[PDB]
Amino acid sequence: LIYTAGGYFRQSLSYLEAYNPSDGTWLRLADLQVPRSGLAGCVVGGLLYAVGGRNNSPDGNTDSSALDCYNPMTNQWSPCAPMSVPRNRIGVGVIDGHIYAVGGSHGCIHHNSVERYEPERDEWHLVAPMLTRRIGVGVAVLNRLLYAVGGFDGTNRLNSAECYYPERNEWRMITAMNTIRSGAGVCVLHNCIYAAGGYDGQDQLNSVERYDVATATWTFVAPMKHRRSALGITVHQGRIYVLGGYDGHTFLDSVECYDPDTDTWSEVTRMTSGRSGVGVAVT
Amino acid sequence: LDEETGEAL
Repeated sequence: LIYTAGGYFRQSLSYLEAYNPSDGTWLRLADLQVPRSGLAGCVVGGLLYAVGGRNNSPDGNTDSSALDCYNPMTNQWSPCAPMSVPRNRIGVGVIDGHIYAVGGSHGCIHHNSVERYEPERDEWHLVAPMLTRRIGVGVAVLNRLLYAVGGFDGTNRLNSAECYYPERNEWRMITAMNTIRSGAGVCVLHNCIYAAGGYDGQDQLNSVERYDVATATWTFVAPMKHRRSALGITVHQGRIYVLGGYDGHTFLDSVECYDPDTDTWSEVTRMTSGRSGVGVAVT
Repeated sequence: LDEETGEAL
């Protein structure tokens, strides 16, 4: 199932919900410990992790360095060791069962820093920083390489992307996307990095493009039906799902599904309520 | 509001 964690609607949320794309059902599960929006989710060894974000509430706006683990057969959250710094609007990738925490903000500070989490040893350790300061960065894993895509450095919204080589611990800039995208949804489908939606400093976007490593080229595909940034994204059974986000006026509960063989999007459900900035993953 | 995420500033 497609799990959605945290998010934001009037305040940061503790929601944990699961969508089943064959029966159209939604399942409510254990509330997050601390409310969170601007976080990212990943699944490592079946379990579900929530990384970074912040608690934007009527009484505070605390950037989070927390990492927390949800077990789908115990329905329980348990805290894991925190990161070195708070990471609001973070991006995460999983290479070889390790969690890479990328970018994000703490207050005014936009991080280029990156750190790796070891689930068998409950430790965080820094790795090499990015070339660029990125918040709202989209992360993907392709051929056990890590891609940081788009985002916001504090001044400019970014179409650039850079690649992290784990066995060399270095970052190389690559071909920039066609579109500037901060808070896009970024994932891997077929063997292309997909970049869906986002914000460019003027408008939310409904366009979608994908990166092919072999040719080092970005090419557009069918646009979503609804402009959105700060969306959740995941691929379930060779199809792309995008969840919620903000269209500049509304918090979307729209869930669109992209079929790569017809290059078609279509709305497959509504979340229980519109929200932005969730973390998403599948298990 | 943040133009990108919608959150209150």
